[PDB]
Amino acid sequence: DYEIQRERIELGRCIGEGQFGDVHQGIYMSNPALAVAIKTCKNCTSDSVREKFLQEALTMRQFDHPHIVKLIGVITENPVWIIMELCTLGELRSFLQVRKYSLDLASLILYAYQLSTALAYLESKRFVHRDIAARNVLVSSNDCVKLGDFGLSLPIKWMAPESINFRRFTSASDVWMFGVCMWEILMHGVKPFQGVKNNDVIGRIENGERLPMPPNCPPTLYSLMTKCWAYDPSRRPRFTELKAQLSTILEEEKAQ
Ligand SMILES: CN(c1ncccc1CNc1ccnc(Nc2ccc3c(c2)CC(=O)N3)n1)S(C)(=O)=O
Repeated sequence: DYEIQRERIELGRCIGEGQFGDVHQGIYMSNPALAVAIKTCKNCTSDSVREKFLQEALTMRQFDHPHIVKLIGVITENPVWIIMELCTLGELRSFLQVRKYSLDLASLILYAYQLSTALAYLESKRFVHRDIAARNVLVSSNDCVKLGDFGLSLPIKWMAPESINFRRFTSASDVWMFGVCMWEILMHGVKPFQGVKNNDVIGRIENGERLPMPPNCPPTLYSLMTKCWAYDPSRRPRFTELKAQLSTILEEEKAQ
């Protein structure tokens, strides 16, 4: 029973604007009072809007992983809300931009590794995400990030060529996106292909061009990104190998 009684929720501060409405921080008093994120939905009086909004809760219900945000519950009477576990430090991109000169390279590699464990878990369940990007990752603590959006908010600059050309989204296309996400992390939250028009990305990729090696990115990590960006989907690694390779890279950086 994921249905939460509204009297147990104490709506707090607005922390952002989601695709469906404002997102707030709050308190859920079950177990002692716990920190929660509350997604709201401006137009959920409409059944069509409500179904799309609440699909993220139906999807998240299925998962249990240390690096995937937990669904606490839903309130399906107007105003409709989705209650999730709060990642108190917020969005990964802003976190990386603000903490750029204080975070060590070991921390950036650790974030890529933790995301790879969540994605290996989703791969083990045959779940295809379709929207892997640093904008969908949240920060729980200085040493913990979580995949935090399954709403499906066109992200051309992150998409695998087969996704752009044929609308095909598979486990291999998620690996291409994860490569872009790793580039974003190592770039301290800079977006891929800044200044380039969406319809021109396609052409550069076809021409064999890829995102350049971020400054101070270990060459082993960049080589791993280039493997995620094989044009042929069948040539991209799976998450079991990405996770193992990232663990080695992380330990090599920790040793210095
Ligand atoms: C930012 N938003 C998001 N972006 C990406 C993914 C998910 C969310 C909102 N959902 C969740 C779920 C769990 N924890 C948090 N934590 C949090 C998110 C912002 C912030 C603080 C915590 C503290 C703060 O200042 N900002 N948010 S958004 C654009 O509004 O949908």
